[PDB]
Amino acid sequence: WVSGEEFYMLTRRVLQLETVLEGVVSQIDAVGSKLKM
Amino acid sequence: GWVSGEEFYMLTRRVLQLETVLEGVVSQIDAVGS
Amino acid sequence: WVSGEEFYMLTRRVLQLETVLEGVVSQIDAVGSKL
Repeated sequence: WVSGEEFYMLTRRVLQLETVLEGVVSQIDAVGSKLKM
Repeated sequence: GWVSGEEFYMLTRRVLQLETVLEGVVSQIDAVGS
Repeated sequence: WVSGEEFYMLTRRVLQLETVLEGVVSQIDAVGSKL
């Protein structure tokens, strides 16, 4: 009962979310360090 | 193959919640900078 | 069309984003608690 249109859409979305989250892990590691001052 | 549209619905929800939380953390981080 | 295995693979990718995310939340919440 599940089309390839929606499944593929969702996998693209998930992939974009992955790359965004790479950037964000970068920012949070940036912020955490240098949080000693 | 095994589809289970209800299952896909659950995953969609999960993705929406995850996007929401993500929005939230981008927020809290961006603010945290001094 | 259909999935089976493909759906599993996607769910594992989402599960991994969820976990990374939760790590980030722990972190930013700790820093937030350091005020």
